[PDB]
Amino acid sequence: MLLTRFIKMQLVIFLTLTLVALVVLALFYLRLPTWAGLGMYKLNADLPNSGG
Amino acid sequence: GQLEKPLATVGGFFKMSVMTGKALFTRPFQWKEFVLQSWFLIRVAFLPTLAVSIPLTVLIIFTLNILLAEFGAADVSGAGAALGAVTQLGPLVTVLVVAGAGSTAICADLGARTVREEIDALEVLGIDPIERLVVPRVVASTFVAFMLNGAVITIGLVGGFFFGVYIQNVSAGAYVSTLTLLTGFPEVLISVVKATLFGMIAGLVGCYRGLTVAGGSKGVGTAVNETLVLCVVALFAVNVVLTTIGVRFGTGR
Amino acid sequence: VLSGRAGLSMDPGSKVTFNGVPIGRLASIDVVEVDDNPEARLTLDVDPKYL
Amino acid sequence: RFLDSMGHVAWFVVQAIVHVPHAFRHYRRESLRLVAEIGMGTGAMAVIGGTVAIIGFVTLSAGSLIAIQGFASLGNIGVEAFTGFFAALANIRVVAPVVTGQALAATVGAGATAELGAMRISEEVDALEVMGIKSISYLVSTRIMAGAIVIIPLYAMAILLSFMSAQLVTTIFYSQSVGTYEHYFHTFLRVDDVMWSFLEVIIMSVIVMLNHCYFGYFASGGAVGVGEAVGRSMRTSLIAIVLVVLLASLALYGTDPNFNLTV
Repeated sequence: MLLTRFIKMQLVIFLTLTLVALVVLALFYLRLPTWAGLGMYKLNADLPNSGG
Repeated sequence: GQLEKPLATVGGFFKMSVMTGKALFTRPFQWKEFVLQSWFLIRVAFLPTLAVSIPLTVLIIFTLNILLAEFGAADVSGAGAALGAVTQLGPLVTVLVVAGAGSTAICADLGARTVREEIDALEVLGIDPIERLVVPRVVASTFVAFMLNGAVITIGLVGGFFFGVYIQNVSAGAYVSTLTLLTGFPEVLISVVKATLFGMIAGLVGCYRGLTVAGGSKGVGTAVNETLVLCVVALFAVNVVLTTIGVRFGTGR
Repeated sequence: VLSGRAGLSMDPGSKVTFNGVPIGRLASIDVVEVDDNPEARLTLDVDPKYL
Repeated sequence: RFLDSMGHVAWFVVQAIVHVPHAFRHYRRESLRLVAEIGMGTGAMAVIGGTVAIIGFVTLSAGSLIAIQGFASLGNIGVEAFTGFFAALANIRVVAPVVTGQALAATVGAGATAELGAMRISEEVDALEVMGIKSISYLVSTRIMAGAIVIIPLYAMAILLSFMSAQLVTTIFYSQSVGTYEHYFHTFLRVDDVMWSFLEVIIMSVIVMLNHCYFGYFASGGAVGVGEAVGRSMRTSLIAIVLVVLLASLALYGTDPNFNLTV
């Protein structure tokens, strides 16, 4: 049923656009690895006062 | 050849607009049709205009107030409250509630006239549709857009004042005394120009798409959808251009 | 919190801090007559984790 | 009357929601076709890119407006290095969700209203009901599933293009250094705001699709009534989008503004 291969072409080009947009937004604009903590280690500090 | 296809419709629209201007400046004006179309657009795009303008200006004022309160400068909020509302919120709400309501209504009405052969009935009687129909509709679109832009700016400023004072506990005197800090005659003038151009372009696009409807069983709906999309795109582009021109003059500089 | 004067640029929503970190916010400010002298009274809403 | 109309629309939305699993199981090829049609447009608007191109143009325009006016005002005051900080909070909080919602409303919702009105007038809904098919499940639930699948890529592209337009206008036309813009952008932008904005856009898209499917499904009056249905649906969609964004922003940041500059 269906599978006219033009709807398929629209679907695949839309999926390519989806993946490109999602990866670019996640990496170069939102910095998801930085927000989650990928490639980073935790370090603590004790202060007499916050200093803002 | 690929560009030549939309260029034909572009040329049809431009020639129709030129003929509309010629009929406006040469042939006698249709006061009755202008009044009828003005009242029609007012009744079709007034309540949605307020219902979109009030929550949007409340949202903008809330965001500005919280960001400035964290910034520390919560007394200059009214400045921003004016600066957006006069130059962007007014004309953009005008764009939305004119293209969505009035332009689509004009396109649907003229498409209904076309599919019922009323345009051909006028044309075989020797009458010219461009003078009897398009000119009053474009003038009414411009007039209603002007008035609606004024009302949107006023309602937005008042609602922002009330929300900020009675909800976010900002000082009222700081709101009313900082409104003119960044907004003056250039801002209201460019807002008026934006509203007039938006209304004129929306009326022209609606009339042109209504006159060239394809009939069938989905032709009128397709024409209305294309009218709406074209109006949104064109009005956003014109808003960008006019915003650049307006900030070139500036109250602050 | 009672004080001689509230201080300028002190309005409801001002941060209350402990050791420099916010722990709450200022709710309201009022003028209270203590021994025939007006003083400022501040009401603070504080998260009970830090109490 | 008024209560009766509210009950009719409530019944329509309930029936459309409860048939989503039925549509998902029974109709997969139809859902894929509708996903392709919504993503890449239909008719004469599909040749230019469809919904993607319209969304991109409108979001680029909105980002350009933000950057333009923002940089002008801050340069007049003097504190113009905050533009990257000002643009991001302008896009995420207010501008990008509402603008993407209106463009999505226009394109996808008007197309859905026109399609369902044409089906209603052409007696295709009657043909489906005669052949023992739940018309609401086949049409409206499939539209809702396609919209839910397609909204996240669309809003991701919208956010990406708005950010790109603001940055390009600020750092090319206004010749601001890219380092300062990127610092003030990535320092004062929280991914939590973007996640909540995505949730707002998903809810708004579901509501918009429901409203437009309601207006197109119960169309009447031949080909003439379809355009009037499109106009009414557009007005309702504008109101609903603005209301949804306002309520979500009021709920999220009512107590914690989620932004720190001073001590």
